[PDB]
Formats: sequence, structure tokens, C-alpha cells
Amino acid sequence: RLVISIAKKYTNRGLQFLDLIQEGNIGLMKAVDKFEYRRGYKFSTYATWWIRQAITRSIADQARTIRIPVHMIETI
DNA sequence: AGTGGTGGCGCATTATAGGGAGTTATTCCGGCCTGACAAGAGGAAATTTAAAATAATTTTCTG
Repeated sequence: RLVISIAKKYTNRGLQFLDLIQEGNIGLMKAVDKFEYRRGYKFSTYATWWIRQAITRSIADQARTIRIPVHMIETI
């Protein structure tokens, strides 16, 4: 449910909700496999971080038909 | 009048941005081949003038 909770943010960037939740699942798995409890870092933040890092990356890249650099998106 | 509470700083934790490294892909820099000019040579068509002949003018001779 955490992935679902964070996903509902990105809900209008030309992306089927389910694709969003899927990208979030990939990011969460990546965080879990990379999560470090011994490095000294709040687990939940680490997770959510990766979640966003994946979701925003996916929307930036595959949202628009003509793919556009991400810094350009930030400019917009 | 004392024990706790408040604020500020410290310690520990948390979050965010920039820089370095890579990597790709566009873009500048240089040599070398095309392309243009200037010249030179040998041989051949064209043009011009001089000389030689037919058809007309002038003079002379004949009827």
C-alpha cells in the first residue's frame, strides 16, 4: 500500500495509474535490495526516495511522445 | 526558596543539490583533388590583291 499511497501524487502526466504503481514497485524493490540498515539512514525515507527516483524518471522519459531531456522538463 | 521548564546549542540523523565521471553525438579543423587561368606550338581555311581573259565603248576605215 505504500507504493499506492505515494503513487496517487503523480496522477495526471499521461500515464495509466497502473503503470505508475508498477514503476513504484520496481523502485521499492530496488530500495529494499539496496537498503542499508548499517549505513545509518531512515529506512522509510530511503524507500520513498527510490520510489520517487523511479516514478519521476519514468514519467519524464516515457510520458511525452517525443522524449525530451529531463532538465528541459524542470525548466517547464 | 527549589525543582522543573525554556531556549539554545550540540549530537545524531535526515535530505537535497552539485560535481565528477562517463558516454554519445554534434561540430570545428586540416590536406588533397578538381577547376580555372595563362602560355605555347604546329598545321590548315579564309581573305586580299595582282594578273589575264569576254563583252562592251571608242576610234578608225571602208563602202
